[PDB]
Amino acid sequence: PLTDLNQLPVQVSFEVGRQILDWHTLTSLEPGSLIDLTTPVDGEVRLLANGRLLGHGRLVEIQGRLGVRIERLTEVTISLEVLFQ
Amino acid sequence: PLTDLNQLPVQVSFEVGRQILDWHTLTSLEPGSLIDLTTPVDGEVRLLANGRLLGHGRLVEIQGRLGVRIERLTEVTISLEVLFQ
Repeated sequence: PLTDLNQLPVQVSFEVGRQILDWHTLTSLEPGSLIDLTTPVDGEVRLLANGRLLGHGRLVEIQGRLGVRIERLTEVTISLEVLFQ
Repeated sequence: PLTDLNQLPVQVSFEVGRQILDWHTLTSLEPGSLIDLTTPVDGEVRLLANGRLLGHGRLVEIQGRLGVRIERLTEVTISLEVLFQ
């Protein structure tokens, strides 16, 4: 139990791409296959929390480490499961 | 009028970086905020098929464009829907 619920861990994804693939395409994927996202290398990023949209950001590079700069945020209702002592 | 199930669409998404921010961190987010994704500039990409983990890959930059090179595929049950005629 957390004395402070603000410490609660939220699952957050950074989505760099989305594509509709048909079963045949999926099925012919293998280690080594290259998927072209077709979008810029300093690309848009959707921030998701539990699969739901939180805002948008832009990939940036910092000393060989990848990061994201937040550009906009949106309001959204996050579900949390909390353990009572 | 889909009569070949091998052509059924699947929504694939590509995700990079950590999957956990606490609430202090999410509530402090604003435009301009920077987030370290806890991965190198290449780094882990997760492939999701309709939101379920389908495999893992690496971000690559092919000719100024973002791509994903597949490294591994995981077994998973995908839910599809067809209109019978």
